[PDB]
Amino acid sequence: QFPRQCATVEALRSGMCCPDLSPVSGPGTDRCGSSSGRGRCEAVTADSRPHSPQYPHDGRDDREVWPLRFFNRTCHCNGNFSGHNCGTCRPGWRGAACDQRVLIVRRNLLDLSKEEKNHFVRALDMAKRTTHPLFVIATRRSEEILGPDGNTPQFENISIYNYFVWTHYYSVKKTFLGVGQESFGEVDFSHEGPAFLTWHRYHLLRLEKDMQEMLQEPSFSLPYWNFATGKNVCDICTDDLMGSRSNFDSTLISPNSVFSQWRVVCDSLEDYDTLGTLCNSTEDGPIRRNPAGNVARPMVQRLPEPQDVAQCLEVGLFDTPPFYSNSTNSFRNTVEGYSDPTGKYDPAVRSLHNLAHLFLNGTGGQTHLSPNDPIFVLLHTFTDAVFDEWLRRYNADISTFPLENAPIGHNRQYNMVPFWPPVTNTEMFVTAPDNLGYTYEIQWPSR
Ligand SMILES: *[C@@H]1O[C@H](CO[C@@H]2O[C@@H](C)[C@@H](O)[C@@H](O)[C@@H]2O)[C@@H](O[C@@H]2O[C@H](CO)[C@@H](O[C@@H]3O[C@H](CO[C@H]4O[C@H](CO)[C@@H](O)[C@H](O)[C@@H]4O)[C@@H](O)[C@H](O[C@H]4O[C@H](CO)[C@@H](O)[C@H](O)[C@@H]4O)[C@@H]3O)[C@H](O)[C@H]2NC(C)=O)[C@H](O)[C@H]1NC(C)=O
Ligand SMILES: *[C@@H]1O[C@H](CO)[C@@H](O[C@@H]2O[C@H](CO)[C@@H](O)[C@H](O)[C@H]2NC(C)=O)[C@H](O)[C@H]1NC(C)=O
Ligand SMILES: *[C@@H]1O[C@H](CO)[C@@H](O[C@@H]2O[C@H](CO)[C@@H](O)[C@H](O)[C@H]2NC(C)=O)[C@H](O)[C@H]1NC(C)=O
Ligand SMILES: *[C@@H]1O[C@H](CO)[C@@H](O)[C@H](O)[C@H]1NC(C)=O
Ligand SMILES: N[C@@H](Cc1ccc(O)cc1O)C(=O)O
Ligand SMILES: [Zn+2]
Ligand SMILES: [Zn+2]
Ligand SMILES: [Zn+2]
Ligand SMILES: [Zn+2]
Repeated sequence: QFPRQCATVEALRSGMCCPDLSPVSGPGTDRCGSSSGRGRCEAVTADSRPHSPQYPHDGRDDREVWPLRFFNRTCHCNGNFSGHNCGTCRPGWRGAACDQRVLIVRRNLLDLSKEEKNHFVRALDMAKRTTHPLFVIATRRSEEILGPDGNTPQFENISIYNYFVWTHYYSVKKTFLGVGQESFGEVDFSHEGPAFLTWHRYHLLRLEKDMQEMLQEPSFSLPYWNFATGKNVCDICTDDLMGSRSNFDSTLISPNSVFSQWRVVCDSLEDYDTLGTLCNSTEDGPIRRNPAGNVARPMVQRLPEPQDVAQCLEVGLFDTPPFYSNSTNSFRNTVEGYSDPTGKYDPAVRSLHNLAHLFLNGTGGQTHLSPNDPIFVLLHTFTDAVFDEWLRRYNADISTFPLENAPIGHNRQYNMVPFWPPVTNTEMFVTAPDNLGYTYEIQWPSR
């Protein structure tokens, strides 16, 4: 989750993650591109405000007041610069001066030409096989991060797409208990609470940027899946897109799709929750997908209706107390899918984003594994298009987004876990076209 440069004994010892940009005069002489004016090494801001109660709750979780368990100094960039060392630009800008506005367009995957479709799944496949040039992922919790001999950082290289999967797993994993310790309350830094929409927003942005980097195609954009069709099939589960059903195993992907070759990460909950370890970069086993195949829950075998999208955009409050999966008249809880499309919570309703996950009846539905099915990307670009439309209709009314007593990870000014450099929910609560340099090509149901 940290730059390779910072995953060292010395940098953890200093508490400082401020890598050089262009260290012409030797190591440490252009931290954060300070010698060119691009940024400065400064103290991290981290939300201190209180969260909703948990019984029991030790507070030993390395995700509290993120990222303070590891670093308390990052790069703060000036102007429209950013990046872990301020070597790149804020979203929406390009150039060595970061002064050319760029605007990329995210579109319906089904609206793409045959050429762009092939470019997408090949780009996706590439990002699955290519080492992240920048981030490395911890395989051990903080108290063991430096190894048995105390001089060996427990960090692994990981692929671009697997990093996208890893960050999501880390945000939802259970707090370790240990030996003799009671069952700690279950927590979720990226779902069941207001930060769900902004966490996943940044999640996508980080993948888009990493893939534009990988391809050296600055305008590359992630497309989206309109799952609000009422359909009983998955209309992008074809061999020229996300993969059709295997004729040999009806829960596998057709061997004629590259995605049948993908192998998953983070599928060892039993190992982690007992050995005390974290998901690592070693893959094991294929994607399972079985659209409309959940015969035990008939509600989970059709997709959301088109009016479900239009109706949830009528919920005027962004979120409501207790800012959880049981909130009512909360647009966040509606689009996430624990309340019905009108606003009304019911513990039996599964709608919209949650409905779309369960529909797949496979790897795409398990909360710790779901990004391993690449349909995740396009399910979430769609979800984010709904978020972006809400932000527009209601001028980004951030007021009902709680500053405190939200579930842990979800306070308005929390640094979304485990993204780097630190980045608060507030920074994602903006219309995308003007403030984040992307927009959606989408028409909304007009009822
Ligand atoms: C920002 O981070 C700085 C770096 O700290 C690391 O990174 C952060 C993010 C965390 O991961 C942190 O745990 C990492 O260590 C941080 O500076 C560091 O602050 C710590 C905590 O105070 C310092 O450790 C303490 O040092 C004192 C005094 O130094 C003694 O040096 C020798 C060595 O033994 C002694 O013989 C002398 O008596 C010196 O006086 C120790 O008294 C103290 O030990 C006691 O406390 C610890 C827990 O803190 C217990 O385990 C012990 O048993 C003792 O009860 C600490 O070890 C550390 O030196 C310091 N490092 C540097 C490089 O400055 C900084 O404070 C953070 N800034 C902010 C604003 O929060
Ligand atoms: C996919 O759906 C199937 C069938 O709808 C699920 O397996 C059933 O789960 C129920 C409830 O837990 C069990 O009592 C049944 O024994 C299971 N049926 C069969 C035929 O095995 C399955 O868990 C779903 N998988 C995912 C990943 O969503
Ligand atoms: C939503 O779920 C929360 C969290 O479980 C519920 O809060 C509980 O409330 C009861 C009585 O009000 C307390 O005894 C529990 O200790 C609470 N749990 C926690 C974790 O704090 C709440 O009841 C639900 N809210 C609604 C509106 O139904
Ligand atoms: C990680 O990758 C970089 C380049 O991508 C390489 O220089 C380095 O040796 C790799 N690190 C490890 C720990 O294998
Ligand atoms: N766990 C949610 C749905 C869900 C949400 C997020 C996810 O990654 C996977 C999921 O399956 C439910 O059953 O209502
Ligand atoms: Zn706490
Ligand atoms: Zn600054
Ligand atoms: Zn998620
Ligand atoms: Zn999701």
